[PDB]
Amino acid sequence: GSLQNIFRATSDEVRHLLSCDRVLVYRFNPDWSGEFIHESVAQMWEPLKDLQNNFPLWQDTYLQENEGGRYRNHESLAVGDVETAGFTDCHLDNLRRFEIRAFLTVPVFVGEQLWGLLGAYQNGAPRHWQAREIHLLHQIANQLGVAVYQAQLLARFQ
Amino acid sequence: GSLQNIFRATSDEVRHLLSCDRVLVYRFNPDWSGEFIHESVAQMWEPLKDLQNNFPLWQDTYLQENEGGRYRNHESLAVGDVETAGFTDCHLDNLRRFEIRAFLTVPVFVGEQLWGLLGAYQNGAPRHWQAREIHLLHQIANQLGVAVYQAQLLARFQ
Ligand SMILES: *[C@H](C)[C@H]1/C(=C/c2[nH]c(/C=C3N=C(/C=C4\NC(=O)C(CC)=C4C)C(C)=C\3CCC(=O)O)c(CCC(=O)O)c2C)NC(=O)[C@@H]1C
Ligand SMILES: *[C@H](C)[C@H]1/C(=C/c2[nH]c(/C=C3N=C(/C=C4\NC(=O)C(CC)=C4C)C(C)=C\3CCC(=O)O)c(CCC(=O)O)c2C)NC(=O)[C@@H]1C
Repeated sequence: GSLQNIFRATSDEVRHLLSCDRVLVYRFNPDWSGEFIHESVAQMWEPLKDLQNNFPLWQDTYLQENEGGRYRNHESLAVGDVETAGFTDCHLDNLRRFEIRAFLTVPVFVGEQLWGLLGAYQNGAPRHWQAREIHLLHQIANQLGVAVYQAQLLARFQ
Repeated sequence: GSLQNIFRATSDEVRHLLSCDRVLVYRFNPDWSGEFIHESVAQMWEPLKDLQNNFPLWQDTYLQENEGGRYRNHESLAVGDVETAGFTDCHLDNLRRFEIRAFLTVPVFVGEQLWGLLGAYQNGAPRHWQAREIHLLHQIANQLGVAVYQAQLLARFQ
């Protein structure tokens, strides 16, 4: 619950600061598949989280094959319009499925590890992401990873 | 000053908890030489820090050649009596110079990086370091590294 509070605080903060439509926290599994573990979403949009607090699966073969991809280097990806990005069909279909028109996705490092990703999404319109927003999100994610690691340090020692 | 407060808090905490004679924070330079940047020492012992707040040089060729040595793996070294440890003369002479009879030295990780070391020292007598003290110091150091990284995140972004 203490972790969910941290995810909720960060995700709502992002959504508030960037005035995006949806924020997602995605956590990598050991095999580099991953799970959504938090969503902040404006009420006008169908939420990804169902009433059991389950999420849908995004089975991203590319992240998994590349063991986190660019995010291993602490890089982000900002895409203003998914429909003009030249993506592979299976990837675009998931973007469409999750009502992602434009996204800014940054890595979450927990100590030395690429623990997950933090995504900010625009749902109804493309969005030209500014350099400052990319830099800000990256900082928010670093802060989130520190919060996560701090919580782990306290939760499991004494 | 905000960093010195963190070093002072941690170092005094260690010295208090382990009832050792001296605690040192050592920070690695880019070339894996290093500098002492804080000491907590019981009043009975000559301090390493002079009145200018300068420290003496410990020019450890082995740490430097091995780019941090065992500490890169997050390992510690606990030595109960330096005089029976089989050390190389140049290393033993520095131990003697700094009035180190027994030491417990752990790595300080700042995010993904081996930033430095945290050392607890007994000055006047050997000391059998217990597994629990090794495990505790390791945790204190992880916490210190998190504090350091958090301070860096806040100091240099906005
Ligand atoms: C095809 C069978 C499947 C597929 C392929 C695929 N993915 C990518 C690139 C990425 N996939 C993602 C994943 C996410 N973005 C997010 O916002 C979230 C939630 C936080 C996830 C899980 C990301 C970020 C990228 C860019 C990665 C990078 O290192 O640059 C590719 C490469 C680009 C392309 O489309 O050609 C491919 C082929 N993804 C699926 O979902 C399919 C089922
Ligand atoms: C010889 C010219 C010089 C030298 C050699 C040397 N050092 C080591 C091993 C270590 N040196 C240290 C350093 C410290 N211990 C501390 O508590 C602090 C302050 C925080 C420092 C800087 C450490 C921890 C080790 C163990 C490292 C590891 O990876 O295990 C060796 C190897 C062991 C040996 O003595 O044979 C050698 C040869 N050190 C000097 O100071 C000389 C000038």
